[PDB]
Amino acid sequence: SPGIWQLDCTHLEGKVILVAVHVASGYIEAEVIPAETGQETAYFLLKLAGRWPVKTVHTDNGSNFTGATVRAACDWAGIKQESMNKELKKIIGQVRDQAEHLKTAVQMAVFIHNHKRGYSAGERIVDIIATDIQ
Amino acid sequence: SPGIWQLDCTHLEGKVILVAVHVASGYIEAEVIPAETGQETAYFLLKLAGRWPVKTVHTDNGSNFTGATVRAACDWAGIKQESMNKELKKIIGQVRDQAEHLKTAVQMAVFIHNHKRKGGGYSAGERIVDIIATDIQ
Amino acid sequence: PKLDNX
Amino acid sequence: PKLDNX
Ligand SMILES: [Cl-]
Ligand SMILES: [Cl-]
Repeated sequence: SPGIWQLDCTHLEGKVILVAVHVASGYIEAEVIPAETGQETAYFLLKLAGRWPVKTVHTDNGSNFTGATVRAACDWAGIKQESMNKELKKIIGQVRDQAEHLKTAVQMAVFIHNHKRGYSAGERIVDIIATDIQ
Repeated sequence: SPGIWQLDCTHLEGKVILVAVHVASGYIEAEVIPAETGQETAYFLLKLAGRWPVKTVHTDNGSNFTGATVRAACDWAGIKQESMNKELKKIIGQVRDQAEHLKTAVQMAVFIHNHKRKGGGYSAGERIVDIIATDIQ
Repeated sequence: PKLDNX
Repeated sequence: PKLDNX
């Protein structure tokens, strides 16, 4: 379904990366965050929710979901609560030497991931959601 | 034209917000960044470029663009180098007391802005997907 | 007491 | 000397 995302965490260099995958397309949004906390997770989700039509997020249900802040953001945004780390890490390691900071390498990897082509993930997600709009 | 974004800056509470507007749709991506520097601008652009098919960004051509870093991101990403600042600020001021941190109010405001339905009107979020989908197929 | 904190 | 710095 077009509204369903899966949110996982992954770790590299002592840092936390959140990875949101649009399940129908394989499109990702990922960022380094300072700590795997409810607050930073809720911020990342609120951002995602403003950019795509996110109806359900499947998470790992761990410590950063037991408190208030993710649930407050999902409530506000109208999101219901309920491979990829490996591929992203692979891409990250291919570009890693190009950037000083891990966060830059992560976004290069997201760019690669989403634009690599006979559609890319970025094309898939817009075609899936546009088809949904009717 | 589906690839064309406009990047501006706007300021509130002593903090810097970058606003990228997809010109054809009015969809926005915006975030508080810690300083209006080439590096933070280039990071914000590289993020945007990974999420949408960004062909051309129009910027204000100020200080954070005269250096190396934005140009390096744009080259890499294959990007060629408001009422909206005012609207976004208006929305931010309506949600501002709901959040302790400005950055949260910004992302609520982006959500509001992008999902608001101005009628069977479309939201900015639906407009951008429909414009890019049409361009792809 | 706010969305993100308290 | 990197994309984001130096
Ligand atoms: Cl997580
Ligand atoms: Cl700027």
